[PDB]
Amino acid sequence: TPGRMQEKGVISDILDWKTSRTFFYWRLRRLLLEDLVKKKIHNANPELTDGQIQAMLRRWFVEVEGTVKAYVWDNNKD
Amino acid sequence: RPDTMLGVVCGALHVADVSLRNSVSNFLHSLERGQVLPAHTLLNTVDVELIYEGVKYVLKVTRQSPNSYVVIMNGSCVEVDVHLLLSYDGSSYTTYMKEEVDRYRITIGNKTCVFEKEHTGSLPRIKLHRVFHYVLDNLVNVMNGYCLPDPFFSSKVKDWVERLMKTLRDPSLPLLELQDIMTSVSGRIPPNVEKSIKKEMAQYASNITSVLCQFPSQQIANILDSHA
Repeated sequence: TPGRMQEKGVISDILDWKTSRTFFYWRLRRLLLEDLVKKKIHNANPELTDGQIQAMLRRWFVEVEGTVKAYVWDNNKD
Repeated sequence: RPDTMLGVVCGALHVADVSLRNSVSNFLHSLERGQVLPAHTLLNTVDVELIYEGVKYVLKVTRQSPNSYVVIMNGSCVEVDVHLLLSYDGSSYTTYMKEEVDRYRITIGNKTCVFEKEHTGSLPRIKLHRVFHYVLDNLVNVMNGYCLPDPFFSSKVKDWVERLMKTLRDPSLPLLELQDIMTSVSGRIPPNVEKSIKKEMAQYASNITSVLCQFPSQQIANILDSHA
């Protein structure tokens, strides 16, 4: 079942079909933005791995928007 | 029983402290009630004239920093800080305040001393990481709009500012702050990141006093980045 699947970590969450459109919309547009900025970063310094870049972008977010707002990252819209 | 000049101190800052916070609360009257009170009413300076044994004590009291209160004898500066908690030269004390119409009545524990309100001097009552942080924060706190007790400031900031600029050029800052912080969060620690931080603070330390020593920023961040 999905409960077990999610708990074991090969997928990130269980959704409900009805709110799937809005959810996936907002997430994807920002997923895309993230890719674009990371491309800029990699161009800026080839040595960083994509992974380190991931962390770095989150860190820059937490830096700019505040430690209080980390959780926001998991809010698609904001 | 107490010592007179301590008396003047705990006096000056009791009336002052009470008045300063009250002045804030008087502001809050005016602010809810729409009255545009003149700035001055927030009352840093408090003028105490207190004659003990013939000599009047002439004073002002100005709050100097959120911790710090300055007792000013004829334009002198002695700095204490509070929260009643008292911080003095060598010890922590307990003070109580009885106010009258025209007399000022201080009890310091089980001890009483009484002064009437109806000469000229100063008190001597007186590492790079804290000298820096402390002095810098104090001046920007000054310059956020707190105020200033006396003329000496125009001297004081000059010394203060050379300490800033000079200690800011001094490349022992990152070392002294990364020593001191990474020592005070020494536990809860993952040793990959600890052997990284402790090695590289150590040979920032080895490379301090070099003409060309800079922090290895990208390096610490990258290590954090892979195991993050």
